[PDB]
Order: sequence, then C-alpha cells, then structure tokens
Amino acid sequence: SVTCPGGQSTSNSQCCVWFDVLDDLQTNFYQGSKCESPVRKILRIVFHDAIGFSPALTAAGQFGGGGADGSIIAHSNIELAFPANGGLTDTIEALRAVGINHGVSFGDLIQFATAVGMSNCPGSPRLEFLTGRSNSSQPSPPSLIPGPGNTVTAILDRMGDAGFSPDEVVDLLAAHSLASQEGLNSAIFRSPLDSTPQVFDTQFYIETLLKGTTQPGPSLGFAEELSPFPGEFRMRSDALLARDSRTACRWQSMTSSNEVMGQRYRAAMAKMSVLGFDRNALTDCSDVIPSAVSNNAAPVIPGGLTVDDIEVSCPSEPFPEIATASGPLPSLAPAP
Ligand code: HEM
Ligand SMILES: *[C@@H]1O[C@H](CO)[C@@H](O[C@@H]2O[C@H](CO)[C@@H](O)[C@H](O)[C@H]2NC(C)=O)[C@H](O)[C@H]1NC(C)=O
Ligand SMILES: [C-]#N
Ligand SMILES: [Ca+2]
Ligand SMILES: [Ca+2]
Repeated sequence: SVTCPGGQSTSNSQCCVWFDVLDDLQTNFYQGSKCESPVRKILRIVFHDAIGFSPALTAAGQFGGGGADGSIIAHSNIELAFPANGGLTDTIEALRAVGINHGVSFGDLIQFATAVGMSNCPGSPRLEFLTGRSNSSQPSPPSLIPGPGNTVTAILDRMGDAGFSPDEVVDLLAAHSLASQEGLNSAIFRSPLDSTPQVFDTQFYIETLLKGTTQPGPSLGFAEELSPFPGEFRMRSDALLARDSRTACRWQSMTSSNEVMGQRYRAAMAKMSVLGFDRNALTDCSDVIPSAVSNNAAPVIPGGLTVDDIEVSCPSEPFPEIATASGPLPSLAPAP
C-alpha cells in the first residue's frame, strides 16, 4: 500500500517528500509548531502570490500573471518592490531555502506551508493540499494586489477579475482573524486586527463591526481607522467591507459560527490555491496535513460592549445573539 520511508501511509507516492518538508517547517520555520508571526507572514504571501492572476490582462493581449506559481519567490527581486509586499523579505528567503533543499516547486511549497502553518493555530480547518504545480514562472504584473486604501468597488473588481464573487472576498478575509500589522503604523508594531490573533475564530468579524472609539497609537497610520479598544488596529478596507451593502450581510453571517466560517474559508482557499492551474492535473496530498487543536471558546462581544455598540449594516437579517462578557474594555498586547 503506499507507505512512505517514515512509515506513514498516503494516497500516492508523490506525497512522500512532503512528510520531510513537514518536519523541517515545523521544527525550523515555525519554531516548534507555533502559531506566531511566520504563519501570519505566510498567509500574506500565499494571497500575494496567487492573486497575481488577471484574465482581463490576458484578454487584452498582455501577460496576466501565472497565479499560484511561486513567482513571489522565484522573481522576488521584482515582486518585493511592489507597495503591498513590504515586510516579507526574511520570510521569502527562509522559504526559498526549504524549497531548494527539498527539491519541491515554489508554488507548491507556499500552498503547503500555508496548510501546515494554519494547523498550528487553534480553531483552523484542515486545508486541502494539491502537489504538481510547475516550478517555472514569469514575474507577476504590478498593481494586482488590493491595498487597504482602495474603495470596496476597486477591491471587488480586482478580486472579481481573479475569479471571486463578493461573498468569497468576505470568506477569504477570515485570515485577518490571525493577523496584525507592522508597516501601516510602525509606532504600534504588531497591533492585532482582532483580540485573538492566535485563534482562527469569528472575533475579527464581530470586532470590525463595533463602533470605532479608540485611537490605539500616537498618530494614525496609513489607512488606519479608530478601533473599538486599546491595542487593536482597524484597517480602512476592513471597516468599509464590513459596512458596505454589497458585502455586509455575508460579513454579518460570519459572526456567530466558527464552524460555518471555517468551511467557507477552506472552500475559498482551495479555489485560490489553483489560480493559473487546472486542479485535475494536480495530485491530492491532503492527508499529509495534520489536524489543528479545536477551539472550544464561543463567539463574544468583548469587554462590556453590547449589541448596541455594533453598527448593524445588513438591513435584512437581524444581528445574531452573541454572548457578552462582563469585562472592562480590553487592551491588546502585540501579536507574538
Ligand atoms: C481585501 C483584501 C485585503 C487587503 C486590502 C489586506 C490588507 C492587509 C494589510 C495592509 C495588512 C497589514 C500588513 C502589515 O502592515 O504588516 C494585512 C495583514 C494580513 N493579511 Fe491581509 N488583506 C486582505 C486580504 C487578505 C487575505 C485574502 C489574506 C490571506 C488569505 C490576508 C492575510 C493577512 C494576514 C494573515 C495578515 C497579518 C500579517 C502579520 O500579522 O504579519 N489578507 N492585510
Ligand atoms: C525552481 O526554480 C528556481 C529558479 O527560479 C530554482 O532556484 C534556484 O536553485 C538553485 C539551485 O537549485 C539556486 O542556487 C538558486 O539560487 C535558486 N534561484 C532562486 C531564484 O531561488 C529552484 O531550484 C527550482 N526548483 C526545482 C525543484 O526545480
Ligand atoms: C493581506 N495582504
Ligand atoms: Ca504568483
Ligand atoms: Ca482571531
């Protein structure tokens, strides 16, 4: 049966090399299987790699990008000069070394390191993992990565061209539940985007909907909005997407069930992992990905705030009854 040298069982012999890069990533890149900055930086990288894909550029006779091809590593010299790719160089070099040492393609390595990093974060779904993407890539065209100062129309058009519906854009944003910022306001380095930057949960959707009350740093940084409590950072595109009529009802439905959020995110990520590829030409090695520990906490409106403090923006469905916490307002420490 396909037994790999280490004695694990898998579906196909092409999956066996991935048990070795699992060990290396967990011990080294993830510093003992932790859910800290390397996982958050890999999640920006998989998005920035895969979104360099534009059918409208191809239609106009231009190169439109190869999608999830590892071009952000193979052509980092040109892609890391793009505005959205700051604070990624160290992570890209660590990944380059693993790819070269294990003989796997860069596009596959990024997808694999995303599924493995998320498995270290409580509450995460098991992401699908496909292997076989060609290692050959051309540099991504510029201006294909949505930025935090863009309007909701600009973001939905860019994501729509890549292939995502407005609903899938909200689903994909569940990754900001494991997030902080470093380059928008350097004065409050690693300020989290929700109160549990180490748990994949619904808190990001709940807390971006809360009324912006607090300025967390000495000044406001690029595309920064008032947040609901000390230490939390709120990005303008996230504030706008939570409130815009085209995305507000899907954003609201993501607040009460970690289970629904996880399924929707896993589906949207599987679609993003094969942009520029035919998934029927890839081999499924999903059984190499381990289970994350379960998250047993329930969704809550933190620190004494109530439903009266969230700015309900979906005019059709009433806000879900979420639990409240009898606390003083929290102050978040930097994400680890
Ligand atoms: C509407 C599109 C989105 C925009 C405009 C956006 C923008 C940003 C920006 C400006 C940052 C802060 C980076 C920094 O200063 O360090 C950030 C962080 C982050 N984003 Fe996004 N994002 C979006 C979608 C996504 C998606 C789809 C994913 C991946 C599936 C993602 C994953 C992350 C993660 C995990 C971080 C945290 C980085 C860290 O803590 O080091 N983002 N995003
Ligand atoms: C994937 O392609 C890249 C080239 O784009 C290869 O990367 C180079 O690998 C050699 C040795 O294998 C290194 O000395 C170079 O420094 C690498 N270049 C870059 C830009 O990183 C990589 O080896 C290829 N991988 C496979 C398995 O074919
Ligand atoms: C996010 N980039
Ligand atoms: Ca790419
Ligand atoms: Ca969270």
